[PDB]
Amino acid sequence: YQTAPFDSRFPNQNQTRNCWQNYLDFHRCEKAMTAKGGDVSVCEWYRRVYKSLCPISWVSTWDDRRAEGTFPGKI
Amino acid sequence: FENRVAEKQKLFQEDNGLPVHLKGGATDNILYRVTMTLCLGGTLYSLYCLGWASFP
Amino acid sequence: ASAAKGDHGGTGARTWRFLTFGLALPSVALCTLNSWLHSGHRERPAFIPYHHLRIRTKPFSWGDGNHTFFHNPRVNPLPTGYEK
Amino acid sequence: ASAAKGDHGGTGARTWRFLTFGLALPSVALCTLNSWLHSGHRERPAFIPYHHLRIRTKPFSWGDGNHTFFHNPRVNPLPTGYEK
Amino acid sequence: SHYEEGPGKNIPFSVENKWRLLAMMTLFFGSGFAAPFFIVRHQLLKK
Amino acid sequence: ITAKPAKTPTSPKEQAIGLSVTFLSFLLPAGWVLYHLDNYKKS
Amino acid sequence: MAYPMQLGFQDATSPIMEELLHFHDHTLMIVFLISSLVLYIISLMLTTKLTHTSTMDAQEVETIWTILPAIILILIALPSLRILYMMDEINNPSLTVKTMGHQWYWSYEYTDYEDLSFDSYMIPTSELKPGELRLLEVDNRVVLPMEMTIRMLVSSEDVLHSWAVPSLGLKTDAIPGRLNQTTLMSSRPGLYYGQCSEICGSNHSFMPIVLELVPLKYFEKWSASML
Amino acid sequence: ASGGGVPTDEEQATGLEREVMLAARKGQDPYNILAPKATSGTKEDPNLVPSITNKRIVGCICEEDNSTVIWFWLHKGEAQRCPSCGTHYKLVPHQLAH
Amino acid sequence: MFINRWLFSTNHKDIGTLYLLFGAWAGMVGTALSLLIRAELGQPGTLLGDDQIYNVVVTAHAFVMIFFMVMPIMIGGFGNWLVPLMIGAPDMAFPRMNNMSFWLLPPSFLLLLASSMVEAGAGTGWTVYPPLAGNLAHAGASVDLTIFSLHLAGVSSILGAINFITTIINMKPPAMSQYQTPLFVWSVMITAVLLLLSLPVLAAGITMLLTDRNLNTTFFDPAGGGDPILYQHLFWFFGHPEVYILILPGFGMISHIVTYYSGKKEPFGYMGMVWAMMSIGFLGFIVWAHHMFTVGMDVDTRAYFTSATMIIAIPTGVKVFSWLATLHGGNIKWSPAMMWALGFIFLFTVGGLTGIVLANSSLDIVLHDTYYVVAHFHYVLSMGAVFAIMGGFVHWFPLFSGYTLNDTWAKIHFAIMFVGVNMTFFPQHFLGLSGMPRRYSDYPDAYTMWNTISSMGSFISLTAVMLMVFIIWEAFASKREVLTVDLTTTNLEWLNGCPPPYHTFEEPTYVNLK
Amino acid sequence: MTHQTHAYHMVNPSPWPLTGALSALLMTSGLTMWFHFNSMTLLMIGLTTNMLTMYQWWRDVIRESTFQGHHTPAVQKGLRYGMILFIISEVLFFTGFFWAFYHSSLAPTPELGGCWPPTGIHPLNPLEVPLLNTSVLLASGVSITWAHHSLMEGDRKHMLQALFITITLGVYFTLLQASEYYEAPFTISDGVYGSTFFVATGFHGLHVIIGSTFLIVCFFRQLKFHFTSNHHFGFEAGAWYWHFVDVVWLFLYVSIYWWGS
Ligand code: HEA
Ligand code: HEA
Ligand SMILES: [Cu+2]
Ligand SMILES: [Cu+2]
Ligand SMILES: [Cu+2]
Ligand SMILES: [Mg+2]
Ligand SMILES: [Zn+2]
Repeated sequence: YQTAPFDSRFPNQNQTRNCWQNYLDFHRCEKAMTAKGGDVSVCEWYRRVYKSLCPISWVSTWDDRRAEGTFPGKI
Repeated sequence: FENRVAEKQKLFQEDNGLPVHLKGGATDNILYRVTMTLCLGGTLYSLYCLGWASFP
Repeated sequence: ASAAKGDHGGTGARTWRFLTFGLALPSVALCTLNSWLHSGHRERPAFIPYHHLRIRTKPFSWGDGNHTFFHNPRVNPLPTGYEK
Repeated sequence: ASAAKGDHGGTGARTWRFLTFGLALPSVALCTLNSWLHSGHRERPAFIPYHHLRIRTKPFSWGDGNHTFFHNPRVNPLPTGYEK
Repeated sequence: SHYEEGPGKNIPFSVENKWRLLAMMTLFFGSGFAAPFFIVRHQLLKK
Repeated sequence: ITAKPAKTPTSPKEQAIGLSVTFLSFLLPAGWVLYHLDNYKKS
Repeated sequence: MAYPMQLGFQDATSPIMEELLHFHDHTLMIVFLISSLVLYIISLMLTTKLTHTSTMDAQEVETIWTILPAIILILIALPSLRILYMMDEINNPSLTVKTMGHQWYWSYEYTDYEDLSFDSYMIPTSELKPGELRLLEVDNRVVLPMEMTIRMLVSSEDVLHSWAVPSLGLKTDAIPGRLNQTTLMSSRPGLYYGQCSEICGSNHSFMPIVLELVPLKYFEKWSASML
Repeated sequence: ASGGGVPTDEEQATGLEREVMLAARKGQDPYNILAPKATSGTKEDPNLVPSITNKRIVGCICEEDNSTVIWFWLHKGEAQRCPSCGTHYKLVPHQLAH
Repeated sequence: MFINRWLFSTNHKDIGTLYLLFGAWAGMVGTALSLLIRAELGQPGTLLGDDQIYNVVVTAHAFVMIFFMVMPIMIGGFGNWLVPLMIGAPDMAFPRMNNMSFWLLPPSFLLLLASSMVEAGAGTGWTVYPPLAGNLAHAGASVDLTIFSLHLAGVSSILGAINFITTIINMKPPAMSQYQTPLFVWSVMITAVLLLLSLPVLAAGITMLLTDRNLNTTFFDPAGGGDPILYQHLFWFFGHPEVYILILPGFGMISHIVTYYSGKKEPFGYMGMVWAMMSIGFLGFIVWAHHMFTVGMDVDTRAYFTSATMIIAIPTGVKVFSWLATLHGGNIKWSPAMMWALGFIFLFTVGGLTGIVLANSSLDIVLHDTYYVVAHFHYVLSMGAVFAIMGGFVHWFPLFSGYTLNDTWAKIHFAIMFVGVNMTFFPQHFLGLSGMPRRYSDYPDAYTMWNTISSMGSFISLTAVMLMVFIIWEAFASKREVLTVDLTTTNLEWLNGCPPPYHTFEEPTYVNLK
Repeated sequence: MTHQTHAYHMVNPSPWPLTGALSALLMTSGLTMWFHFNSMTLLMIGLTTNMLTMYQWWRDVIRESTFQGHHTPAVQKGLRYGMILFIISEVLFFTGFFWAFYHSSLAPTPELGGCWPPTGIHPLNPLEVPLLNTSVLLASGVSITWAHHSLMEGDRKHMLQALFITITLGVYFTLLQASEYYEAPFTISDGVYGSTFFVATGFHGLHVIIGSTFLIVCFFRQLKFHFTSNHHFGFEAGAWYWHFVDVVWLFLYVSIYWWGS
């Protein structure tokens, strides 16, 4: 892995959703592999991407939101 | 009901050399002065507030 | 979902007065009943301190500066949580 | 995306003839150029025998009964696959 | 209409004395040009 | 565009006066404020 | 960077900036043609005692002067649009850096692998070491690998700001709550300066950008010593 | 439906409104609401320009599609001619004025 | 008496005079502000201070010149003075409302002056974009006052737009078609329509900005799900039409001036000229986004906006070439106004040519927010809009006043101002190509030469606007009354003498129905 | 000369423009006091002089038209144009707000939950009262038309009856809308959904009140026999404004109440 590659579904100057989508995706996958075990398999790809593209402050605040349960996205 | 527009037409067409906003009597005049007074005063008051707010 | 209906080719005041009492007003009555029947009082929504809601960047120019204008305590919580 | 523009309060034939040659026709020219510039010839789409396409429940009333009316072999495959 | 007409009469300021006029034009345009300078000064003298 | 001679002609001296005055009225106030800038910037 | 008494663009450090210089030359050549044509016609019109004040037939010449400008506009539009798409082109970057505008400084974040992040502030003209540029030097340069396709992602943590670096032909506003993307690709090592290109308050003029481009090897050792 | 009760112009119109209302029914036009129809304009058949004084500005659209109206004062007296095309115009006293 | 005449007016001529007076005075304030700007940039370093006090100055400069000098003068001044006279109307359709339009201006100006006094003023840029304009980065009454000033100025302009369109459409002689009214009248009738459709969207935008900072809304706040870019769209949707609203009446005056001094009856290609302004007015509504090339929009849409913006050159071109064709066989008179008209034709061409360059999104990436764009609009505003104002002012002054100006002095004034503005704005093309950003109180050492030369030119301009004031004084001091005027057959405004009486066209105008 | 021979109206010098301009100053700066130095006295005075101005300015207009007869045909045609144009500027005012709404709802930012309506918002039901408000406004559209037709047919009683029915429906909507506001489980402060909703439906609300006082004015002018079967522009306008108002509600309903919720 070098860095998050080009994503056809996010082909323009605005990557906001790119960061957003992968952050969701990861945490959604995480929750599932947890509540299923399935040998606690892990969705690292999504985390690699979201960490690369999402500025720290967003990830941080989102994590906090997820902590207090005020995170607006559906995971 | 009534219908006395005919009286008012006459009252307002009367050649008393008065401007329409006064052609109707004494009340027109008091209303005018009240309005004018409130506006000027208000304007003065507003200038005071701005002079006051200009400073820290 | 309609298409249209009874044509009465000549429209004068009698026609519009006819539509007023024979269509317009009766509808206002039906919908009134409908809305009077569907008058289900929703239980005040669960409070959760979402950050994109109950915004406050400058206290309101009235009251304690934390109460929105048509504030209904029953269904509107303060940022902190429901009124009482 | 516009709002409107130059009002010329009096509309007679001169006004409509003015709009025809001063607006209507010039647009047809621009778009014509545009479409003449964006004339990118798309390479015939990849054939994959999807069942919801190239439907055939009754042979067409013409030809070999398997060729749609404005059939273009370059971009339209038969159910079996591209013509040639 | 008792509104006077003609050169020098269709304006809200007197043009009969060239020097009174000089004064008026001077205050008029003058006060307009000086305002920004005194505003900057005012802003520089605040705290 | 033709016109009658000046009803009240403005001799050169008169012009020189009006020109000087016009200039001063613009240059003085600004000059003063600008001249004291530092005093303001230092309170 | 810009030198004293400069007339045109700063020298192109990247290929699209080169591409732009050539397009500008093309466009400028035309504005010189038209602007001199108009001036000639004007002086021509005003230089004869001959008169013809009666009526003159329009329309006839009206086509020449309506079809000509139309052709010329295509001659500019075509090259322009090509470069336009060339910029928003499908490339695969080998690195992703983020920059976040702040009220009076930029902060960078290299987070592909490790969480490296620092603040870039302008060096007060008072503490500049001889030879350092008055309002352009920053304390922490943004180090990046030369000859490589980098993906920059610009955003802000407050008001609007704009991250720009002329030599590379880049400029992208920094809008809070948004991730704008841009492709950086220097074809030569060095120090490349830029400045905030958006009004953002009191120190809008004092929050510069300095790109320092070294080879990969030195880039990675820098990156580590940075944490 | 059925009934009545609202005034009419003929019975309630006043001032200048009424004046143009009546004047209009007599076929005359004292307040220049209509466009004056041209005569042959010859020296013998001049366009008659009514006026309430002793001069009135005449605007002459020489040729039908012209974009330029030629303007000039028509004075009391002998017929005068549009500077760009002859065309005679002759002042005439304005009758109805109430 | 004075009150009734000057405060309670219903006269198009007097209201128009009131405007010119308001515009001239506002023009002084704007000039002062432009000098502080160049004073600050004329030597490397800081004269005033931080970009706040500086940008407060830059902002007031823009608002004052755009909303308080150019618009009042051209539309309210010349608009009210000349329109009724050119179509033979006794006055305007709504004499009273017309007065409110004017009186809404002084208060509007007060609010703007007040804004720069309280707190630290508004250092937001004339675009007053959020988050900088928000209640965090710009807390206090300032921006709010800037917003209210804009509301009034907008109410004033759409009320007047309503008056001009109604008058121009409804009050011409019964036999006169629209294709028989003069270019200036057409010019303001079209400008009036642009105001009617763009101004309301601005008011919608700044009202949203006002609630965002006083009523806890989040139209442009990401926190609540808002978008700072949304403001850009709304503002610029008005923002572009606004600049055409600023040059159109100028186009008209130029058409009148060039034709008159060429001794011609009418301008070349009158219907082409009408078509041109109408096209310009329309295309001007579908190109706003060219002001947002570096904001992060889709390449495709970015492509649309550069193309759409470029086709405006065609109609503008037919106008430039028509004025040239007008000069053709003319018997030219080298009067002051003709000098202003020629300057406009060239300078405006250069400034608009320079705008075609910026029309390109690719190139605009490196040109946006630099002094190149400051050069573009000062060419079209300082030597475009303003040159038209001066030509129109010196040309019609006798009509408005009855007195004449000293032509020689008037010519000296052109010479000085012509040198001044070019020296001021020419260098700025370089500063911009070379990277000097906009809205900076100081710059890197390299930009010192051009900024110096630039600032020197602004002092020459100062000299010229001082001389003009004098030139007006002398005219009024000497009192040479107008006698004869040429070409009145084709120029109605002059038929009632200088100055026309309080009441003109008491008895209509006679126009035959061929 | 002396006596005019054109059909236009030369209005007498009025102090009202000055008075209304001063009013705007007072209300704007007054709002600035309320918003910042917590004071309404100034805002109160401004609202006052403003009503005073409108009352008088419109009183005179009535005097000049009905009592003095200055509204000749040419003058009227001009008033029609003015109204149309005004309504137009209004249509474009509301357009800023639908732009805002669509902008937000079509591309919901992640801070909202990346969806619409944002998570946490409980939209009202279009099929309940919003549906009622819709039918009320629409009915007043048919009744104001009946009024117009009676007037042209000189049917005094009926025009009065229809104008009355129309007015009460307008009031009924105002009350209904007022209660909706109070019962709404969201506020102006609830992010972009609340902003978008309360200011669009709110400005429209203000317009229904402005349109209702206009029809009321028309009602009384009729009680006083001001209108003739043929000259009643005051009513034509009131009617045009009233329709502009239903139409704006139709877009609000469909866009905000139905689609964006
Ligand atoms: C009256 C003022 C005025 C006028 C008329 C114009 C006219 C034009 N302007 Fe504008 N412009 C401004 C004032 C004006 N502008 C202002 C105030 C700003 C900055 C605002 C801000 O952001 O603060 C600005 C900003 C600005 C930008 C954005 C810069 C940025 O990145 O920030 C753009 C880009 O498209 C632009 C383009 C144009 C174009 C294409 C025209 C065209 O109308 C030009 C048309 C003229 C000609 C083309 C020349 C005559 C025609 C011919 C001789 C025909 C033959 C020629 C060719 C074939 C090219 N302008
Ligand atoms: C009408 C438009 C107008 C005019 C005419 C001018 C004229 C001047 N402006 Fe400009 N300026 C703007 C509108 C205008 N400006 C705008 C919109 C901005 C953008 C602000 C922003 O970035 O937010 C700007 C920005 C701006 C900048 C950039 C600042 C920065 O971004 O850092 C500079 C700097 O040089 C500047 C300077 C000047 C100068 C030197 C003049 C000189 O040329 C002035 C010369 C004096 C005159 C031409 C006035 C004389 C005319 C009259 C007084 C009329 C008299 C009346 C009668 C005859 C009746 N202006
Ligand atoms: Cu910044
Ligand atoms: Cu900045
Ligand atoms: Cu633009
Ligand atoms: Mg910008
Ligand atoms: Zn003729």
